[PDB]
Amino acid sequence: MIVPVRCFSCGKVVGDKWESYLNLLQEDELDEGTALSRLGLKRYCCRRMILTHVDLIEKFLRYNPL
Amino acid sequence: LKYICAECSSKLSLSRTDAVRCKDCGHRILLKARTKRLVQFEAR
Amino acid sequence: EGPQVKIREASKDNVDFILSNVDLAMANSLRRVMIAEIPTLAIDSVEVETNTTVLADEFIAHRLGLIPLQSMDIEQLEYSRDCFCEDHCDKCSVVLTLQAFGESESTTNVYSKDLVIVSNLMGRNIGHPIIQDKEGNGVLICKLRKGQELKLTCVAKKGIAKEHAKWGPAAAIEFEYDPWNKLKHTDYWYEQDSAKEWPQSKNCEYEDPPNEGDPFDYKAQADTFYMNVESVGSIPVDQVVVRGIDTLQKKVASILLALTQM
Amino acid sequence: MNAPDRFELFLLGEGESKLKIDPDTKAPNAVVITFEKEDHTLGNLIRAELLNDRKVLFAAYKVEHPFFARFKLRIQTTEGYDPKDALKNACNSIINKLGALKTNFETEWNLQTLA
Ligand SMILES: [Zn+2]
Ligand SMILES: [Zn+2]
Ligand SMILES: [Zn+2]
Repeated sequence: MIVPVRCFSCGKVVGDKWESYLNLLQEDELDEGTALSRLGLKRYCCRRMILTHVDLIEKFLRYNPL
Repeated sequence: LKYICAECSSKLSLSRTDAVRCKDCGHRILLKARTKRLVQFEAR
Repeated sequence: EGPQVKIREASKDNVDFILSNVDLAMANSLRRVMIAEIPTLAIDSVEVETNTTVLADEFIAHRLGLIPLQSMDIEQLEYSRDCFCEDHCDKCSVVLTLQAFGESESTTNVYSKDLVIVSNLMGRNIGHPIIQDKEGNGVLICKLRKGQELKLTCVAKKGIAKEHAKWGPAAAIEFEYDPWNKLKHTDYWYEQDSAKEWPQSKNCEYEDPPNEGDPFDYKAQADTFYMNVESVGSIPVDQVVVRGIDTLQKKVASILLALTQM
Repeated sequence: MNAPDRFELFLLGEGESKLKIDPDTKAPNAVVITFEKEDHTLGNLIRAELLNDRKVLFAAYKVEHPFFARFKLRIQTTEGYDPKDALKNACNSIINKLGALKTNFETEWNLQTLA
């Protein structure tokens, strides 16, 4: 699944931030709590979704349909 | 274009017995070709 | 004149300010109007010409429905509702179109910056999906590999936040009054000390400490509120505050004219 | 099949008014009003400012059931002074106060935008 659009609690758009939050952890070697802080999500209702969302979409995507 | 059968995009256009085992594939399960008809949704 | 206002700080996306010489119902109703009643534009109905992807169709619909849209000029057009036309004229709606292809060997993403305006835009600044980051991509929709196709026809309409959270600009709100609890509208659960066991408000220093020993100022009354508005970005924040005050007064004037006409 | 959707949540009375003007029979000069397609975001404001006015004697609103977007409001006041006049005075006060607020806000917003 993708990241959600739009945090359920608050409403701020999330989903632009996903691959950014990834490459904050790939090459920048950064601690993730500070990564979300530097990403700029200071309330925590927004913060839970990026921190807990799992990405099943690529595990789906590694089939070969049609 | 009426049937799929496989990972191949073999548009069989089947009437009867035109190698349901499609030529580029091997399959014999014959999946069935999502429509061209226009569909409606509702993004409420 | 009346209800004075003081700006603490401002940005592209959030307003933080002080509101005085006002009553509690006034402030709270402003809050609720501002969270529920602002008209805007959002994508509403969608026609799948062709889907192939893993991702499911009503996901594509629902996740479409949540992309914020440019709505400066929202007042220029009118509701589909009230419109003289039928079936989405240019003077009540706008049309969106998406195209995707599994081109590369790698997975290809479909960002919001790919859907394009099609119909007559008639020179009013409407509908362009907001790009908040500095890397061009909008918000992610869907991923594809090498054979999947999307062909989407989309229609946006007016809508307001009351019947769906699509049409919200609000996205968050903050609210605070009497940070020192001088009005005694609460008392603190505790086990040793209220003062030690609770963190001080950030807005404490804006008012003096309660002077420690003076009797209970019973005749006083709540004032001097503390707001922080933070829009999603479909519309600038000054616009959302001013439009909320405008639509609240429009509501009240409507009830007044209804009464006079009765 | 006949369960209502959110169209009836705020769309004003279809083949219907916006409000009823029904006289109470239990106290002198009392009238109940039934607004509909509205809720607390209105009602609390009108009740509070009308109570802030001094000539009235009673003002309270309730919503019946959160399944329905209607709510009631009861006003009584001393003699001579009409409750409908009280309500229209209250609405005038509201429009004038928050128009002032709006003005004030654009002034300070333009000021805060540097230069
Ligand atoms: Zn949130
Ligand atoms: Zn095959
Ligand atoms: Zn129209």
